Amino acid sequence: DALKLCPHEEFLRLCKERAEEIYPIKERNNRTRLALIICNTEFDHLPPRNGADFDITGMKELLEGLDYSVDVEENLTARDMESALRAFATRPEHKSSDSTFLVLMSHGILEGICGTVHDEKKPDVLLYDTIFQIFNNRNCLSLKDKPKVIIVQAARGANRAVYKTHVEKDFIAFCSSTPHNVSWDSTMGSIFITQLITCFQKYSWCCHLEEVFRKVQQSFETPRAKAQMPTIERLSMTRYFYLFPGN
Amino acid sequence: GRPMEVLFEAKVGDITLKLAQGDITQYPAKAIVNAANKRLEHGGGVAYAIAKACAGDAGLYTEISKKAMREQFGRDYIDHGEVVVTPAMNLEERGIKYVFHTVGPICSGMWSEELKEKLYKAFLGPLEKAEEMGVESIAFPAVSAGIYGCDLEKVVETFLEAVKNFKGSAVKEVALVIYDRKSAEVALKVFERS
Ligand SMILES: N=C1O[C@@H]2[C@H](O)[C@@H](COP(=O)(O)OP(=O)(O)OC[C@H]3O[C@@H](n4cnc5c(N)ncnc54)[C@H](O)[C@@H]3O)O[C@@H]2N1CCC[C@@H](N)C=O
Repeated sequence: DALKLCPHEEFLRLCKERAEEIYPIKERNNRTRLALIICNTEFDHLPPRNGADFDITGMKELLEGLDYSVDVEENLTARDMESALRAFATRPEHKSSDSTFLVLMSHGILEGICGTVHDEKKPDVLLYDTIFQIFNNRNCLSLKDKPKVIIVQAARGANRAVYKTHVEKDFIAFCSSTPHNVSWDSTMGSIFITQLITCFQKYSWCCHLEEVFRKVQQSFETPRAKAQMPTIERLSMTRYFYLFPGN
Repeated sequence: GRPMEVLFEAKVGDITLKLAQGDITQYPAKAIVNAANKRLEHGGGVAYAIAKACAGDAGLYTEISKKAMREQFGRDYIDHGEVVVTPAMNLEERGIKYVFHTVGPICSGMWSEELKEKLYKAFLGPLEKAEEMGVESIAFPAVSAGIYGCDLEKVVETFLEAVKNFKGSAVKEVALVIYDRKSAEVALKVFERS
């Protein structure tokens, strides 16, 4: 089970015939794609997220297979999560990139994602609005007009003047809020990350990003799984994002 | 019920230590130990067997166990050495009053001094809990020797070390219960070396 690649002659064809409808791909020789994974597995005041180590490795190798250089940050407070995202936003390799992936995995509440020291009486929450503000068109010019994909696994149960339409552009968020119920089966981790990787491996060669996310959602379109249905949120993409694996 | 066969009996201090072959859900001890995970989610292994025998539905005993864990520790998870106590419910008819939930480490075929200390605390914890409550008899499964993949001989050796180092006057009987016959023969060899 590996990433299926798109032939190069189809990569040049789709980039030429549907140029106005797809995000442009930087030439591979001068392209330095960057991705970031922030994953909190152990918490001071919350249950551990077992299986997260398999989700980190799976997502890292998937993104590297899509020609992304992946920084991995683990077990960060909400303050340090924000600092890591701001630092990632200022990286110069983004100027030589066409896109970016952010993968955030932790416990969550409605308004944001939890840091390692979170507790309901002393919260440690990175607000979702802060994430999009850090990478918007005003604050991150190197990724302006470029697709910014935010994969969020924020397990619920941690707590017992529209300037946005103009600046927040080319985002898409794919979110799973399922309470952490990973089995204590070594061959896999969370079902959401497993299905996400499988659909990328099977469909990235022929489908754009939103179609890949719909394939993941389809795998949850069954009575036993529909309550855990991942959702597409804060969509602001102006074109289709074809990954063109291998190109 | 099914046959409970004592394969070894000896005195460690005033404590009578036994090795038995059979089903721990049928062993006549006031407390039986569950090889749980840190969340008390009894979804497989001896944990599922104990949970279904206690409540008829393993999912129900999981919720009962999670309520007890929060009451006794103020949080929804435990670490190696900590013990959550739950009523044995349907197992009372076999003389069992409590289930002591302990959590061993995940070796996955490896062995180290770090893994041994975690398993040692998971064996000593229930013994100290029994002493604290005045529970006179306690039975153990081979914690971590199944799904968590710790070597059975090292598990039994670590269990014996916890029993020998345990100091208590209330605990009079300790038992290790092995289900399958082949693993019980392996445990008996370890018992006789020590
Ligand atoms: N959700 C869960 O909660 C538990 C823990 O997470 C974990 C701990 O594993 P453990 O510490 O190695 O203990 P085990 O039960 O595996 O074995 C312990 C030993 O007792 C034996 N034995 C089994 N029956 C009986 C019985 N009636 N009487 C007496 N002896 C019995 C076994 O033969 C073995 O020798 O497993 C559980 N589990 C499933 C997760 C696996 C799944 N996700 C796929 O991977």
